[PDB]
Amino acid sequence: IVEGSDAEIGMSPWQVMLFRKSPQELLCGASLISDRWVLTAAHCLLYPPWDKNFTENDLLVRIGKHSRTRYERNIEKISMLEKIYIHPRYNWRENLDRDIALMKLKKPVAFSDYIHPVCLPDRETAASLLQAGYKGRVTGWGNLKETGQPSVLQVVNLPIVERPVCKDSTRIRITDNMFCAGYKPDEGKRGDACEGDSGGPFVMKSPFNNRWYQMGIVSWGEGCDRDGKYGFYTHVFRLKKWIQKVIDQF
Amino acid sequence: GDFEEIPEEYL
Amino acid sequence: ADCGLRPLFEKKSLEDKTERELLESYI
Ligand SMILES: COc1cc(C(=O)N2C[C@H](C)OC[C@@H]2CCO)cc2nc(N[C@H](CF)c3cccc(Cl)c3)oc12
Ligand SMILES: *[C@@H]1O[C@H](CO)[C@@H](O)[C@H](O)[C@H]1NC(C)=O
Repeated sequence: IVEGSDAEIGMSPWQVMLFRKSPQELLCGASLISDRWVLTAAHCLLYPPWDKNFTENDLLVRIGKHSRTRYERNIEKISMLEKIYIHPRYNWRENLDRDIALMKLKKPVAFSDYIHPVCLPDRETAASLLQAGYKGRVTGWGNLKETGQPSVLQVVNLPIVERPVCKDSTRIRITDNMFCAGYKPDEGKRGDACEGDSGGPFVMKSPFNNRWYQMGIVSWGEGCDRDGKYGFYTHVFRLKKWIQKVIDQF
Repeated sequence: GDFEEIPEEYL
Repeated sequence: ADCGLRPLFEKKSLEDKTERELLESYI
């Protein structure tokens, strides 16, 4: 996260770290959506341009974290993956459309002060909150600038951007399964996700029921925190039928 | 060398 | 049922340092 701040303790108890076993590195962010399901970006797991095609055994889920590198004994919980499910129509070739995956954990994770799921939006949530100017929150242990890594979880609040602005910022074809967020150059504030924040959550606090909803998944950006560029997020609500399908079947 | 070793049971 | 309510925040009626920024943006 560029131009964010250190998370408060327990601020994002749905934050998950995808941790590569060998080498030991941060693979991506993710989110906890129940006691056995973790949501992330497909491209965290499968991105043949960059000979990424992790399997379940390659990664751990680390939940309850704050420190990036430290083993937070009695706080984090480390979970093994039972199975990864990548959206079958994930478009890694063109534009990361449907950049979403689910991971089932071998065992349910115990909730604690530090570990707790985020909600997924329903249509009404989406339709209320996913409005240009409405800010969400992105969190991650990714780089602090494009070109360095944080001691702890970083947080940044970023406004959703009007779709034509998103589209005009890039040559890539933006789909209805994406939205973008970030400040405009005129806007003076900054912030973005950056390498290793992929797969983590863009969340919004519903003013109707005071719950956090994960509205987006950190997907991609052209660099980090560049003027006139925006972060692109998977539209969770648009893909929730697939989510529900997977969770319902498996 | 960045990350503190995980308890061996998780690997 | 309990999703999206944080033990150290919503569950205790404590706000974090910037969530007001979000609420203020839900104009
Ligand atoms: C394969 O995953 C990616 C790809 C790219 C890329 O360069 N792309 C993807 C594009 C479709 O098409 C353009 C180009 C194609 C390169 O293979 C950029 C990426 N940025 C990230 N994540 C970083 C955080 F870790 C990020 C940075 C700022 C904002 C956000 Cl929301 C996220 O993942 C990226
Ligand atoms: C990813 O790995 C699985 C098993 O390793 C394989 O069946 C699949 O074809 C692979 N996909 C790639 C390299 O794109």
